[PDB]
Amino acid sequence: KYVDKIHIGNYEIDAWYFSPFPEDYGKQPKLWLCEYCLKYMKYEKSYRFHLGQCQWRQPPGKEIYRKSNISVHEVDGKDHKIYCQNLCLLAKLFLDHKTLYFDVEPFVFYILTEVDRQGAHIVGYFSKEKESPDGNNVSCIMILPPYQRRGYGRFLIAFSYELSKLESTVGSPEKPLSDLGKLSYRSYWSSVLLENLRDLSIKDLSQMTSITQNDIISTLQSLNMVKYWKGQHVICVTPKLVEEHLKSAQYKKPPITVDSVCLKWAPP
Ligand SMILES: CCOc1cc(C)c(F)c(C(=O)NNS(=O)(=O)c2ccc3ccccc3c2)c1
Ligand code: NA
Ligand SMILES: [Zn+2]
Repeated sequence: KYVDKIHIGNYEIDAWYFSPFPEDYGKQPKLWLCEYCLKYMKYEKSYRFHLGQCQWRQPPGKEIYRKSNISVHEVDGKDHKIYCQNLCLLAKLFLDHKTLYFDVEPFVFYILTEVDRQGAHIVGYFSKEKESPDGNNVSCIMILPPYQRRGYGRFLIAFSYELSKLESTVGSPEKPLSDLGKLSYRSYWSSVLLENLRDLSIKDLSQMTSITQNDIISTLQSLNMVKYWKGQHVICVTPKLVEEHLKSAQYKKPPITVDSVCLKWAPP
């Protein structure tokens, strides 16, 4: 018997996938998680006692982004091992393709929280290899189900590319993506490229956005905005066609924007 339901914060959430919590935790009807320190517990009574004792009201690590009540904490897997392992166990309940939960030292974790009077409430995260040979600027990215399709995933994707810009590099998420992640990345790439084309070579868009040339090219192909000439992809778009694409409803929702001015981060 696996964990099939969690209580975290004020949410009850059904599991989507197997996550390797210890056997005696999976057997329980529900797993109870402290939303601040991510300790998982077997019983409502141990949960209620913990909530009166726990002094955490936000993730550990350094707050590298704060604008209004939106916050991002950077958490080193080597500095906060247990927390990052519990985060990976939580994430695995909603990610099919995540395979690493306990060897968290090679990773840095970026925790998105929404803050109110009581504390900073976890929304989602992405992990990232301290050293990525493959040029991946995201390893795994997960938004908890009650926050999905509400702009938080768009914020986290945009945030991962802001880090890449500061690192003077391009990057791409590690594959395979979840289905929602796949849809979200394609819409993000489209929105960014169309906006830049409205206001360039493929190499130019790559340096401006930190999106890889491959991801630009596949996105421009899906939009039918590229020609091919003697082995080279070439941007082929009229300023009117760009506007028409931005009209589509899928870009109508107002984003939670990443304000470069509020990002407190120096590249390693
Ligand atoms: C278990 C998987 O967890 C995830 C993972 C990722 C990467 C997600 F993005 C999400 C999510 O919740 N996506 N929906 S979104 O944030 O509203 C959104 C995202 C991109 C947009 C681009 C352009 C215009 C609007 C957009 C809205 C959930
Ligand atoms: Na649910
Ligand atoms: Zn706690």
